[PDB]
Amino acid sequence: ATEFTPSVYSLVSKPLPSNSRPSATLDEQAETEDLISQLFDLTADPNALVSEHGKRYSGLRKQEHTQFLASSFFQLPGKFVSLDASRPWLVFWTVHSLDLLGVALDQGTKDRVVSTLLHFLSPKGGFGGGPANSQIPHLLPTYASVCSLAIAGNDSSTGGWKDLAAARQSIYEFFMRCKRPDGGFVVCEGGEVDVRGTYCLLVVATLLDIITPELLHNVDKFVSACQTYEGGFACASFPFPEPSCRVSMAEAHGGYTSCSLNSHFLLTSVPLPSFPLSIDANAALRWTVLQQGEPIEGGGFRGRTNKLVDGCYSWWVGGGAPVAEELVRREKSRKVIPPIFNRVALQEFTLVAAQQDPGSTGGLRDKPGKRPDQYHTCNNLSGLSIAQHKMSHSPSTVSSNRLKFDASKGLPAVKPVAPGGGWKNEDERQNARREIWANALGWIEEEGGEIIVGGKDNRINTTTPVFNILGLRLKPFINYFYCQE
Amino acid sequence: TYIPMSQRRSWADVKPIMQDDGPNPVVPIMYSEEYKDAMDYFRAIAAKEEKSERALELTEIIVRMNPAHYTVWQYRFSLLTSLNKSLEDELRLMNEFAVQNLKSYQVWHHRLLLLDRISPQDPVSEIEYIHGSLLPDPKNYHTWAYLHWLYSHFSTLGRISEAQWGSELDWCNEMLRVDGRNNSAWGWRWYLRVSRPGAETSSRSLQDELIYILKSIHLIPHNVSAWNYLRGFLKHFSLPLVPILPAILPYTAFPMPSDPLPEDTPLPVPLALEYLADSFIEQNRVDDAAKVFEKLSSEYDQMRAGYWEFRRRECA
Ligand SMILES: OC[C@@H]1O[C@@](CO)(O[C@H]2O[C@H](CO)[C@@H](O)[C@@H](O)[C@@H]2O)[C@@H](O)[C@@H]1O
Ligand SMILES: OC[C@@H]1O[C@@](CO)(O[C@H]2O[C@H](CO)[C@@H](O)[C@@H](O)[C@@H]2O)[C@@H](O)[C@H]1O
Ligand SMILES: OC[C@@H]1O[C@@](CO)(O[C@H]2O[C@H](CO)[C@@H](O)[C@H](O)C2O)[C@@H](O)[C@H]1O
Ligand SMILES: O=S(=O)(O)C[C@@H](O)CNC1CCCCC1
Ligand SMILES: O=S(=O)(O)C[C@@H](O)CNC1CCCCC1
Ligand SMILES: O=S(=O)(O)C[C@H](O)CNC1CCCCC1
Ligand SMILES: [Zn+2]
Repeated sequence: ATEFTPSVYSLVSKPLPSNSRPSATLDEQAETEDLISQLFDLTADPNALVSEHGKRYSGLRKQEHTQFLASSFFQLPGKFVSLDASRPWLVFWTVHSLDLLGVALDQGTKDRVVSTLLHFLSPKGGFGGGPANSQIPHLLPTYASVCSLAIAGNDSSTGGWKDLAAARQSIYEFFMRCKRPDGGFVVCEGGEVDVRGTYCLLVVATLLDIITPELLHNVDKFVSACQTYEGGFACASFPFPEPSCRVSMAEAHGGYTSCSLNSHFLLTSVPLPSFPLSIDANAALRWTVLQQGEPIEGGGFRGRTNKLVDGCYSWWVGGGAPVAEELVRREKSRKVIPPIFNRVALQEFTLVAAQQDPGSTGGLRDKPGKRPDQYHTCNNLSGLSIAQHKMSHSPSTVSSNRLKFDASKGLPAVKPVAPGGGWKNEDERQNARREIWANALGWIEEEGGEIIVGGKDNRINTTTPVFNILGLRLKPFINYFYCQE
Repeated sequence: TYIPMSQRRSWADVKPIMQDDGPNPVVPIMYSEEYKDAMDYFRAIAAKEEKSERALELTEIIVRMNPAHYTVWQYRFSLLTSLNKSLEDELRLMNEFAVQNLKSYQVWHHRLLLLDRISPQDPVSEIEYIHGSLLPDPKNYHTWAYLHWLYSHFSTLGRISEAQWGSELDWCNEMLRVDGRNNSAWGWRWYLRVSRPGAETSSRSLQDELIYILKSIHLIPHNVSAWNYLRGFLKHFSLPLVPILPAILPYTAFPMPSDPLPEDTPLPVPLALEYLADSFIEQNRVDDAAKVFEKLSSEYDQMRAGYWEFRRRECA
């Protein structure tokens, strides 16, 4: 199972060659190579039976990471005011991290999570980064809030899910206000257009059964035009004047590549004609695998070419791997198994390099020398989850889902903004409901696909690709909104 | 000593509104006296939708404490348009923000909205500002994104001259001279030379581009940026790899590699082997292609053992 996933410790660690041309990039790269490799040298090989004397133990320090998250969960110092517009993310990074770490919140604490988030819901639709009387709705905290409610909420009257169901029409309208003709969305009123917004919107719309043809028009073309010559995706594309051509606006980037691949994947379950416009799946997979670092940099991922590895890209790039792999698989089937990235080395980066040094504050980080934070803690763990488990989108499970689907059950359909913006009829809507739901629940944990570097005490829970919440959260949550309980 | 706004005669008529957190919220921030007070009055200002000089003054106070407050920026721009304020002055204030290290994405989005609205006949001064802003921070992703938007938007208005395009390529080449490993500059080059609507893409134009790319590879053979650009270029224009193969082959064992090779250039270069492999596939030599993929997997790029094995299995 590890034949094509060598350990960093079994490989030769050498600096990226200079070719006798020094530059600012290489200066930074060499210094980071030194930081990571020296930490690996101080740390016992996780794969060893004889954990050699004197060397640092690399075990996942779950209790330290739980303390880290707990210490800032009920109070934050005034200097963290820069995150005031991002408090729903602080919630999500924490509750999802705890889910992965297998630490439960008591009902009372969960109820506080629900209450906090619901006050972020504005009656006009959407969640903002703070209370509705303080901040305007925004696509990103809407994703963070919805996912947090999937994690910490329930189907009782104080559970928060009820409130989301009632908010379905208004959230959909907020989404429609965000829509631009080219297929992009503004993140908020007067805000920026980027593919993260698309991703966040598509996740929420999928989970809450509020997808319509009008919502999706051109969305596939916007995302697809984000793909760069490198194979990854930029944050946005520009429509030259309906548009005579669309052009990517920046580098292939781990974060936006994740958001694009996931957005595209979510679009492929919507049964609209000639939809979605294809992407170059092979180039995206190529770019993805090429961002995994060399042995000397610990086998962690970088976010763009010629930049430093960073723990957070374990989720952004690593978590995009199974999606790219599935899209490649489908394209080969449209004409007509070893791991596609180093699953072992990525876990080694997480355990050896991305953990805070033992016996301190805890938490996970970008790289040695950087303060841990909630963001990197959550994204390191999410990536580690992807590396530990073999998640596949299973056509047979999608089929089983189709066979059990009850189209007579469901919440009221959203009323479209434009009169012809809805589905052609009830049959086509129900077929779409079925496909969206069945595919969302298509991800399975492959039998015998598990690799837990360093032993089973390092095991964390399995996150779902595309959504980034646990299957056990996803299933009852989406089942609630489609009434398939 | 901070003077509370509830004591100031300028604000006597305004009743502050408290943050509506609900009971016992999670992740609460211990807001400073200053920030809480300012937000309390912003909540009141925004609720009544007051468009005034004091409202404008207040939004600046808040964004200086928190540059990432998107709601307050939205309101500020509304205030600027309602009050018919000088957008040129606001731009200079954004310049002051960068100097005072008050930087965030929202600042850059604000700049876009300002330039879109001002809509100057010649955006050269802003192009210059971006260049100066990129010099000490050459990989700022959203500064590069902004530069793409600016040239793109203003070009649709027909406001970018050929001389302007030329000096932009000049500037890009200098960025690539300063750091051949600046992938952001490679991306800008791709816009300037391949992807933009007005890019010169005649037959001799492509020839010159190949020369530039290969010269970059020979200068820095292990530059992943250079290899990616080469592969992206040949793919986009559907150009055969075989004719270029002699320039790449020495890195597996038109401008040619320097003899002898530059010091500190261990062979083979993994992406040079990928080139050789793909050139074999072009020639339908699937066996020979599988052989180099296998070599990448087991010997020359073992970190990607699984991927190169996958590519090998795709032939056999
Ligand atoms: O020295 C060239 C080569 O070393 C190998 C390992 O056998 O790769 C290591 O060294 C290069 C730098 O020279 C790297 O890019 C490291 O990642 C690495 O593991 C072979 O690839 C090779 O022929
Ligand atoms: O390889 C499957 C697998 O074996 C377990 C033990 O049951 O761990 C062993 O293999 C890992 C990965 O190769 C090494 O890190 C070991 O040192 C090890 O004991 C395991 O937890 C698992 O998932
Ligand atoms: O930005 C001021 C402003 O926006 C408008 C709509 O363009 O209202 C919007 O802004 C208010 C205040 O922030 C919020 O309640 C909200 O999201 C909203 O509807 C407009 O009234 C103008 O005052
Ligand atoms: O697994 S973690 O590292 O998160 C937790 C941890 O470090 C606690 N170690 C104590 C030390 C005192 C004796 C009992 C165990
Ligand atoms: O992988 S197995 O389950 O076979 C073995 C395993 O979990 C070992 N974990 C150790 C136990 C002692 C303290 C440090 C962690
Ligand atoms: O949008 S709703 O009508 O649901 C409720 C409402 O008006 C909220 N507007 C606040 C005013 C203060 C700044 C943040 C936004
Ligand atoms: Zn990071």
